[PDB]
Formats: sequence, C-alpha cells, structure tokens
Amino acid sequence: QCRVCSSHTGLIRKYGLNICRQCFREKANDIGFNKFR
Amino acid sequence: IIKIRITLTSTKVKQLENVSSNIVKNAEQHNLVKKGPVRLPTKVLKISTRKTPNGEGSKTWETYEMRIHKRYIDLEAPVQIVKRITQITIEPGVDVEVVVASN
Amino acid sequence: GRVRTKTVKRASKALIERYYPKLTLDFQTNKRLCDEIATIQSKRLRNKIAGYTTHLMKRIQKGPVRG
Amino acid sequence: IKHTLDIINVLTDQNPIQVVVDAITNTGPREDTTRVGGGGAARRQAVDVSPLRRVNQAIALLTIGAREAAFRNIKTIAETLAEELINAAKGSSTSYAIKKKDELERVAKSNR
Amino acid sequence: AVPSVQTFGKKKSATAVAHVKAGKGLIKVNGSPITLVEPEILRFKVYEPLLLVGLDKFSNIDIRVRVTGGGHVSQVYAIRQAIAKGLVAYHQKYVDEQSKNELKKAFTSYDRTLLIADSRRPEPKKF
Amino acid sequence: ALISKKRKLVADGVFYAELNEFFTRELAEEGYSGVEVRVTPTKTEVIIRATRTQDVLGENGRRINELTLLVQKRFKYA
Amino acid sequence: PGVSVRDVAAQDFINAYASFLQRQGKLEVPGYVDIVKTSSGNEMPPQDAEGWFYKRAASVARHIYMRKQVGVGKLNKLYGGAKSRGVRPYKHIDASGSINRKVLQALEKIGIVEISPKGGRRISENGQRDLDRIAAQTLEEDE
Amino acid sequence: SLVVQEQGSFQHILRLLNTNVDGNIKIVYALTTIKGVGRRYSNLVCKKADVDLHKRAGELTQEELERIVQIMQNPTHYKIPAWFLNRQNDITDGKDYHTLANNVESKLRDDLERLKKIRAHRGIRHFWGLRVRGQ
RNA sequence: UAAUUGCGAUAACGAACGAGACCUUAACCUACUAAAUAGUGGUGCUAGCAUUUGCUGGUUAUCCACUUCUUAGAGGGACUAUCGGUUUCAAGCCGAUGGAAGUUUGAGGCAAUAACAGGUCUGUGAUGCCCUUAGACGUUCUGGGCCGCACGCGCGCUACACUGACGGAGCCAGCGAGUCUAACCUUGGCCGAGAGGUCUUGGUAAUCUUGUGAAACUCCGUCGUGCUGGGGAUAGAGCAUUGUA
Ligand SMILES: [Zn+2]
Repeated sequence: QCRVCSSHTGLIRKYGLNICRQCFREKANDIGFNKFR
Repeated sequence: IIKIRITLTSTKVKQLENVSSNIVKNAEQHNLVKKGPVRLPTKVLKISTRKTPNGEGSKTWETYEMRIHKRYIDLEAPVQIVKRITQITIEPGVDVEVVVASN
Repeated sequence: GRVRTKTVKRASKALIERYYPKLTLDFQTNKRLCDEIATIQSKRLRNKIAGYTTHLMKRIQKGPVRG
Repeated sequence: IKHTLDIINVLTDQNPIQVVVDAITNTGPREDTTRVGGGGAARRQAVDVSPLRRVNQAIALLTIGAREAAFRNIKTIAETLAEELINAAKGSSTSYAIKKKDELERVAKSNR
Repeated sequence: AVPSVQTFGKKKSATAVAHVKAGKGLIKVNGSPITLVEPEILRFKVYEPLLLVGLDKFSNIDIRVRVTGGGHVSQVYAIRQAIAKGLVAYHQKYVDEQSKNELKKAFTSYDRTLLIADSRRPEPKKF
Repeated sequence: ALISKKRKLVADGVFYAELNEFFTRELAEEGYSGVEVRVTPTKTEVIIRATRTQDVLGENGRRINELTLLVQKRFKYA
Repeated sequence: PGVSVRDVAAQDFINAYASFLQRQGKLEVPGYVDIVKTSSGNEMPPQDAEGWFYKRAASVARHIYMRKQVGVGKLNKLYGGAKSRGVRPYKHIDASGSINRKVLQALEKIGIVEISPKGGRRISENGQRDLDRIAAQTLEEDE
Repeated sequence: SLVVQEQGSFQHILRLLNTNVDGNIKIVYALTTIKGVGRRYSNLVCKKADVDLHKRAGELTQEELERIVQIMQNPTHYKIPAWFLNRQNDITDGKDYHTLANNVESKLRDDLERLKKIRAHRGIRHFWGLRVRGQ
C-alpha cells in the first residue's frame, strides 16, 4: 500500500519508494523530482 | 604517501563547480600532483507521465526531468591533508567520495 | 504574430527619445550601447529592446516620428 | 528501377531515360473534372490540372498501373514497370496510365 | 611526423572520422577497402567524392575512415562526407588555397551536403 | 546498507523530505525554521534549525531524547 | 601491397574456404549435421547438407580473424535467427551452440583457432597464414 | 544447373503406404501430403534414405520407395532420435513411435477414450463440446 | 491587429489585474577551457600477409600531443535582421535573401480572480441516527473463482504472398537497467537437436553484461503462381524452466 494515505491503489512500487501516484506527485518536489520539460 | 581518487555527484552545477574549483586550487596552492577535474556526461533522467488524471478526455502524455552531473579528481597526499580537506569541503547538494585504492 | 511585448516597444521609445545620437542602423553597437546605458536583467530581452531600437532607428532616419 | 532500365535497353530501345520522360509527358491529364456543388445533385466542372499535378498524376498512374498488373502474376515488378513505361512512352491504350488519362480528359470533355 | 589531417562527417547521429595522411594512395573505411561497402547500391555514393574532383588527387594521400552510430545509410553518408572534408582540409593546410577552393567548388556544385552536415535533426516528440 | 547510486541519492532526498515534514508538524510552536542532516562515519547528525530551542531542549534535555528515539524507532537506527 | 582477408569479398572468400575444407577433407565432422537445424529460430535445416559445416567453419574462421577473441555466444548472436511465432511477431532468437562450439573445437584441433587468455577463441598464427594464403588464391582466380 | 531431358519415364499420380502421392512436386512436399509426415520429417527421412530432394518426385525409383517405407517403420534404427517423433514415450507400451496416416486418428480416439473412460475434465468437456455444438 | 492589441475619433479621463509575458528546454559553434570512468592520432613493445614504402591487428598507462569526433561549462547568438509587397502607408501582416536557427525556431509550468454539497483529517467538542455484542465489518483454514461460451461492441496482433516465403552469408543502433547483509545484470569454457544444464567469471557500473554484432535491410541460392513451399488456427505425444503448487 501507499505509505502515506492508506491506499492500496496508485502504487509506484518502483525503486522501493512505494508512494501512490497522487501523493508521489505532491512529494515529488521534496524528494528531488522537479519540473524541467 | 597516499594516492587517492575523488568523485563528486550533484544536480546543481554551481555548487558542484564551487567544490571542484575549491579542491583544484586548494590542492595546487600547497603543491600536489593531480589530474584535473574530469567531467562525466550529465545524465538526464526522465519520467513519462500521462496528462490524464481523472478519466475525462483522451490520452495525451508528458515528461519530467532531472540532470545529474559527475566529476572526478585524482590526487597524491598524506593522511592528514585528505582528512582535513574531506572535512572542510563537505557541502549540501554536492556528494563527495574519497577512494584510496588504485586497482 | 511576432508583436514585441510592451516593455520592448516602450524601452525602444524612451531610449531613442533621450539617446538618439549614439544609436545607428546597426544592432551590434546598439546592443553594447544598451549594455553601457541601461541595466536589463537578461541578455535575450536586451537583444529584444536593442533590436527594436535598431528597427525604429531605421524608421526615424526617413521621417519625424510620434515621439 | 535499375532492373527496369536493364529491361528497356533489351527491349530494342536505345534511350530508356527518354522513354520514361516521354511516358511522363504522355500520361499527365491536361484537363480534369471537379465535384462543384450546383445544388445537391453535384455536376462536374471541367478544370485544367496544373503541370505539377500533371507530372504527379502521371508518375502515380504509372507506378499504380504497373503494381496492379505485377500483382498475383509471375512477372517481376521491373518488367511490368518497363512494360507500363513503354506502353505509355508512346501511348498505345494498352497501358493503365494512358487509359486513365484519356478517361479523365474524356469526362472532362463531356462535362463542359 | 607524416603530414596528417583529421576531419569528421555526420549524418543522422552517425559519425565517421577520416585520417588523411601522406602515403602511397590508399582509401579505407573500417580497415576494409572503399571498393567493398556493406550496401552494394549505396556503393557509388561513397565514390562520389573521389570522382567529382578526379581520381589522381589521392596518389599522395592515404585516407582512413572509422564509422560509429547510425545504421548503414547513415554511415554511408557519414563516410562520404568525412572523405570529402578530409580531402579539402588536407588541401587547405598542405596544398595551396586555389586547389582547395576548386575542390570545394567541385563538391558544392553537385551535393551541398558533402561539406555541410544534415540539417534535419530528429524532432522532439512534443508531449 | 548498499543501495544503487541513483536510488541511494533519491532515497536520501526522501529521507530529508520526511524528516522535514515530521519536524514541521511537531515543532510548530517552537518556531521551526529547517533541518540539515550530516552523514558522518560513526553516527548521523540531524541538526534542527529551530528559532525556539529552549522548548526543543526541555527539562533534562528530555524533548530531544524523545525526538531522537522517534527518528530512530520508525527509521530503525541502531 | 599484400594479399589478405581484409581485401576480398565475403561471398567469394567463404566459397573459397568452403571448397578448401571440402577438398582437403581434413576436419572434425560430427554425425548430427545431417539432422540438425542451426538455430531454434529455424523452420528447415540448411540447403547444403553435405558441405555447410565447412561454410560455418569458414564464416567462423573469417569472423575470428577479423577481431580479438570471440566466444560461442557471440556465434549464437552472429548466426542469430529471426523467428516467427505464428500470430505472435518476429523475435531475435539465439542459434544453436553445439554447431558453434564444435566448429571452434574442430578448427582448434586442426590448427586454425586457439583459446586466448581473455577467455576467447582467437585466430592462430597458422590460421592467419593459411587464411591470408587462400585469400591470395581467391585474388589469383580473378587475375 | 543441368538441362537433362527424359522421354516419358515419370508418372503423374503415384501411391505409397496406401496413400496417394503426386509426382511433379519435390519429393519432400510430395511426401508431406500424407498424415504423420510433414516438411521437416520428410526432409530428414529423405536425407536418411540418401535420396536427392533437389530431384523431383517424378524421378524416383521403387527401390527408394522401399527404403522410405523401411525408414517409416524403423526410425530409431536409421538414427532418427526420439525427439523427432509424434508419439514418443507411450504410456500403454513404454516405447517410442512415429504414427502414420490412418493410425493417427485411431491413436486420437484411443487418447480421448482414455480420458473419457477415466472421466477427466478433457473427456467430458470434449464430448459435451462436440455433442452440444453439433446439436 | 492573432487579440477590448494598438493608432485615431471622441463626455469621458485614470488605474488595476487578463492576454501576452515570468519560467524550463532544445539545434550552431576547427573560437574558449579541459579529459585511462570518453575517444582520435604519433610513438615505442608485438603479430600476420606482402614485401618497395604498404596492409590488419594485439599492448586500461610504455610515453607524447589533440578534443576534429564524445563530454562540464562560459560566452555568444536572434533583434522578426535585410530587401520588397501590403496596411490610416501607424502599431502589424506577407513574400524573398542571409542566417545553427526567422509560423511567436517550436513545447509546456508560475500568478490574482471569481465558481465548486467536490476527495479525507485515521482533527476536534456530554454533539442528532441505529443499535448497543453471540453480528461476524474482525480473524483465520482449505479448495474454487475473476478466463466459464449461440452472440453484440471495441483496441489490436498475424495474414491472404513472387517489391514474396524458405535456405545460405553480409552485418549496422540508440533509450535503459542491473546484486548486501544478497543471489541482480551475466561474459567465457564444457554437455545438449533445441529449450536448457553445468564449471567459472566481470560488474554496485561512461570501467562488466555491451560494440547490447537488434530486426526490417543488403547479397548469393530454393520454390513459380497451384489455399502453394502463402497463412499457422485448432489438436496429439514428448522434453525442460519459473513456482509450495
Ligand atoms: Zn497516497
């Protein structure tokens, strides 16, 4: 499940981060992923 | 007598080049033998992301990006110079690595 | 339409309004002149303004303008 | 195409290039038709197609006729392409391109 | 120190480096002669810089070529451009200027890509 | 120990992110400004730039201990 | 100005070397060749059932002369067959390794290839001499 | 190759192993006509009987037909290993077989009646299948 | 005028936020300033073949120089430049030329604004509901499911061949990814028709896999228009792998 919002769904299980796409899009800027292009 | 190789990795080129020029000029101003800051290709890590969040409208696509730059400098110095330089050069954003072996 | 944003047109207007002498038909000297007379935060927008002062400088050598 | 040119030579034709160019000259429709309105039941106005589209339509009718002939028969494409380009080099009404050209100009004639 | 001249050639991310030194007159792409190219049709393309200015211009120079990136066609264009470039550069630095310019004139008259790389860079897919 | 270089650095970014989040949520009434994590050979130093440390360092230093253990217990440090 | 492999055409050189191995007769030939298809990505066995093992020994010799050292896997990749999977699209299928390996052992036993310390089958000195000689011959037939 | 011309000799439609074989196709694809033998099997069998396949099926003697029918019934004695065979490692007998044209169907019925007599899912689904689809 | 974008006329004259624009990116740089984790040339050590110089290699340090190719930047660079049409000859439009680049060279993020019963916080308060609990909303344990097939609908993959299939040889990429308190990407040597097995090994990586020797494609052969050797559905028997199954 997504280690942020109790969600079985949306999971980005890649690289061992396991945040669903909705929360990972928000935490993207704090993780290191920024908008270039 | 230690022959050491240093490798930096960073996303912000200003801090990385600050640390690089610092180590360069600080290594030559007290007389050391070195190979200048060699520059590995900036790898651009991209992530494909669908435009559609809610299932309304057709499917079109987008892209996110990150630029990762890596440098390396080779040196020959004792134990104390390496310890002190490693402690003094520590910066945020820039990740430094000090390897001793030459195999 | 490559319509120059109001900053470029206004800056061209003013720059030619008080510094008509040192500007000619050439962008290359109007550019470094825009470096030495003005403080523009970007090289691109300075090329914008200096280039439009170049075009306008080509328009004032033929007749009197609304300025 | 190099094979086709190897055939037009051994087809008793001294200049394969002039054969092809004369095919292109002969197979481009002078005047054509267009489906102009006219009020529901759309009649066909006789237009006069451009030289550019003349050459276009020429090369088109040629390659298409030749491929349409070389399909499901043992003949290689180069031989029906030489065949087409030679039945059209000097139009003989045994080629596809001269057929279609003559019919386009015929319905262009009937519709004026 | 044999008088050498190194000039590259690009077509669609396929590069060919050409090493034109002073020798008996030998022309080789990837350690194999220019007579035996992988494509048998595109063959003559790699000839076109040798024929467009005469076949004697090579009796004094040994020309090397190495090709990386691209496919077969991309690298054919890469090596013919590398050949033409290497020739006119050796003629610029070693032979006089008028010979080199008559050479670039001969080259530009037929194919203007023999001296200038391809200006159709792959399109960004535009997300 | 031992994670791939890109994954190592990104997971360090996630680490700083999560500790910054927790420290913004917890020390809200201690004028918390930011944090900086320094990785050293022996231990890891989580420096709390908080503009009211007299509360963060409470009685007997307790509120720091109570915090370290937290930042230990969930992140599983020795 | 010397005769070598790097001068001749491939289809000529392999015609040659195949004829050499076929007339000399001195090779190591196994009995499965008359049965075996060269790749799993194959529908039918080779058309030259009585002299294709020498075609592959030739292609291999010429391909080991041309570089440092190659293994049996690089031969599976070289032989490399495109396979149809019916309603499924075409894939790259590695070829049989018995053909490649036995080609290497039979060209090592007779003195044309040799296992190099970089773990790879390297073209031997007598292999160089003989291949360059038959390249001379292939250049003599055209004269 | 060689234009060699023979006046007559070749027959049009022949027969071997009680099956019809037509003689102007290559021998591989003339033997493929029957059941139990395909392109690859007729290829290997005609590499074993040492018959030239580049020579068509109208250029074959009965002496080659006797060798072919011979290899049909002894494929493990002419060195065609057990991988090449349809019905290998049989449960009924424990041998390896290559079944022919009229026997493949009898083996099929033997198999489906094996699964029906045992009453497996395959049998019931097969029979209820044929029954209900046909009815 | 792309525009309530401007010029002009005018009981209207200001001024704000919309639009643009701020932001992030591309393609040229034999000119900077710089390299065994990239490459080229020269030199040695060395192999083969020709020998008349030559040809093709081996040598992650034998040294030297380069960055022409690869790569970190700094700069530059474009300004719709120049010419001509068009327009009140006003902001602009359009054609040609030059240009790395001239449809706004082309993509998208950033606001304020006024509309949202839109998702949940495991936020809280004697808060109104049903009961309060033998209910299983909790657990488990087996084995079945999610595919089951007259059909409707749709996204597709492979095809009806001879610019083709099969069999021989030629052999050219880029975007990636890859193992720790574990078993990931795997060269090479043996066994095997193959699938695979076995004994080793390099790489936590611009260093090893990997030059990812990819396929379409090139060439030399077989077939010859025949549901053919096109097509490979369905079905039979065997042999192995992943997995507790
Ligand atoms: Zn979530």
